[PDB]
Amino acid sequence: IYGMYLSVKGYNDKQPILLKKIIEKMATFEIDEKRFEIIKEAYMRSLNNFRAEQPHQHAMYYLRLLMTEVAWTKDELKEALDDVTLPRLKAFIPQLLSRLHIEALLHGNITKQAALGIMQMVEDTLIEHAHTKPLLPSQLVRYREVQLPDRGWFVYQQRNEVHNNSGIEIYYQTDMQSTSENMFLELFAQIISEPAFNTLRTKEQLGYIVFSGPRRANGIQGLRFIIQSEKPPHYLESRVEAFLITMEKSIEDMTEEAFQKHIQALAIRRLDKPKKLSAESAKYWGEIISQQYNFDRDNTEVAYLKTLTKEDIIKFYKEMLAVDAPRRHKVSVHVLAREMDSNLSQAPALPQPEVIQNMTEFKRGLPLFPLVKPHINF
Amino acid sequence: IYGMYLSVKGYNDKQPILLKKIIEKMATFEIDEKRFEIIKEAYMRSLNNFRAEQPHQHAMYYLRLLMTEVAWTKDELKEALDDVTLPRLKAFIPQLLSRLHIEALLHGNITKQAALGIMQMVEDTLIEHAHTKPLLPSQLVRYREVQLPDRGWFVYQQRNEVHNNSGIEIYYQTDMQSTSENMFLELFAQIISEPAFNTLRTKEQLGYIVFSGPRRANGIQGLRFIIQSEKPPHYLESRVEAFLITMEKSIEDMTEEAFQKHIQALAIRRLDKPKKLSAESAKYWGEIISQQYNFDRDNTEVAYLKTLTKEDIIKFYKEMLAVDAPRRHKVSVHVLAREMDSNLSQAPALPQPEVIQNMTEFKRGLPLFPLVKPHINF
Repeated sequence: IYGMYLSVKGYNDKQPILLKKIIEKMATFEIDEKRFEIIKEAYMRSLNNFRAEQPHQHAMYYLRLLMTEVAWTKDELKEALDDVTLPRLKAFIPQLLSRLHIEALLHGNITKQAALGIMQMVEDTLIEHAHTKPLLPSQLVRYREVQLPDRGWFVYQQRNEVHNNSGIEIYYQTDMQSTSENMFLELFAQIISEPAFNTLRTKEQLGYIVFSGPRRANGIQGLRFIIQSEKPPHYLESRVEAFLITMEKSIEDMTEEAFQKHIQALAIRRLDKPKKLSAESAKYWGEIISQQYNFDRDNTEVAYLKTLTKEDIIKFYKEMLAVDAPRRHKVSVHVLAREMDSNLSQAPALPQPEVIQNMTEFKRGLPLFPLVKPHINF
Repeated sequence: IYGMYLSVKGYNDKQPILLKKIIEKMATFEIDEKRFEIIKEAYMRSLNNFRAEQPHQHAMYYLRLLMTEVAWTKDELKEALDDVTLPRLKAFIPQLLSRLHIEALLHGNITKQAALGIMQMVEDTLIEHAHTKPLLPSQLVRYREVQLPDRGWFVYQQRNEVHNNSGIEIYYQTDMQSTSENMFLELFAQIISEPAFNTLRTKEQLGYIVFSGPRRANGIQGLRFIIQSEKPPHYLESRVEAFLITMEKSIEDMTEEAFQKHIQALAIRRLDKPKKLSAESAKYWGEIISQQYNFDRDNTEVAYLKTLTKEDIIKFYKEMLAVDAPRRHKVSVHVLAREMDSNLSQAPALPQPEVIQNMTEFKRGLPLFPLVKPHINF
């Protein structure tokens, strides 16, 4: 959503050979229109075939559409796909390559001047065959995340026409990403990690797909639940809220050694060293595209993690996640089954949900979060 | 900054004649390149000649650049002006006219079907000569205002190379525009209206240009001071803050009939009916481009205004404007004179100001305000 992504992996022997045959082929493309309308026709069916995807996928798709400043829907794309002709496309490629900004990560069996030579070689090819010039720092803007209001609840509802199962995602937006907030969320997700699966699937049997954990997008985070079921999403709503009260009571009542047992677990899971080369490259690149550049993130935040106590988490819950928390930011996506209308702990009474009817007007009413400050000043 | 603005005024007799000779000339332009490089060369000097504008104008120019989500500077424009060639320009005009959204206000000696005929005539000309199609509702986005943090102070400083005087604007960002907040600000500005001129110019003689009043941009508002002087802006800073403590003490000590005398004044000033036709058209268009569509704004907010009392304003001051207010959002622009470095009431001790070094990184760190909800649902 910011341009193009190029990744080359493997033996470093003949990488400079393949890299050029990619770049100068990229800068000098000569479109075979026979192929063009075949690929396009495939793209047409590709966008149309999203109707047959899983209900729990439709939920994740809509939430990302809601919380992003700018995002085009599948319908809007295939609507504008008929407007895509060959001359308009080949008037676009040099226009795209006219002004670029390249941020690269070269990792492995290469020296410093080897890497500098690889990059300088890429530019000289684009500068020659595309006459590429640099972008302004002003034009390097990245999209932000929609900031939810305190004590609020929004519900976006659609219907999967193909699958006879329902889907739901419940995003509890917490705060901007920081060492304090991250380990607050990650530890809480660590503690509710097994009980979420045990309570919602093993015991209540809502559905085969039951997921719990942190959500991270555009520098902002929060706690999310994902369930695919045959029960209506509004019932899945209640059982999760009933489970969240079950969790908080399980925290106040667990031993300090039980709580510390969870801290060490999370620490071990996040200090686990990469085994493959690409495995290590992924983490660095993850700190680069997110533009936080926290390369020593794991050491810093695990050290902070071990300083947390029970009431540090409890206080975090009552403020950010509780059913009557002052800073509760909740948004839900309800994907209905193909044919749907409209022993247990008791779910709390929920506030009346604001129903999102139009996504564009939804975004306009709410503030946009800040962008996370880079760890290194340039 | 959102496209083009077309206004036709005068006798309604031969307006449809001129309007078409504008539109179809607009849709069918045939650039004389002789003229093109003359106009361009004039544009070159136009952008360069901003260096010789008044210091108080440079202040207003920078603040608008700071608080807007997207805004290109004079330097960035004339930098990209050399990249503007004739073929690139005539590849831009149909690209621009390819997809448009037209929102119009037709006011005066015309009937309903006369107005519908005027608009339908404009479209059929663009649809024919430019093949214009409609824009998506998703693409109708308008820029927001940078949201300042509580108890904060930012200072952007530059230097006017030509004028031997300094300039300063002090924006006290208050809140999003609403009936409550607007009349809070407008009444306070009404009360400090004369004393600002009397204290800062008549008595202290800081400069000939001394302005006070509300600032409105992108749906957000606040109180602003503008002073051109030969004193350094940091001294102008102190004298305004010293004046603001002088004002609050003047409010608590003024009679209820003195306060009510101010309410009626503001009411009379804002109930004043337009005398000219274009004068009335301006207000409607002002509610249209701002997309609040509050056509009955004056009656609603004056009625609310008369319900306000002294402590309604005092409480507003201590919360939003006071030197130690919890929700003080302050940003200052300091334009230095050509040659500058780095009996009175006593100015309060000011917090240490965060100096904006780069505007792009300034905006990224702060949230973006919501967009004001339209008074009418479509």
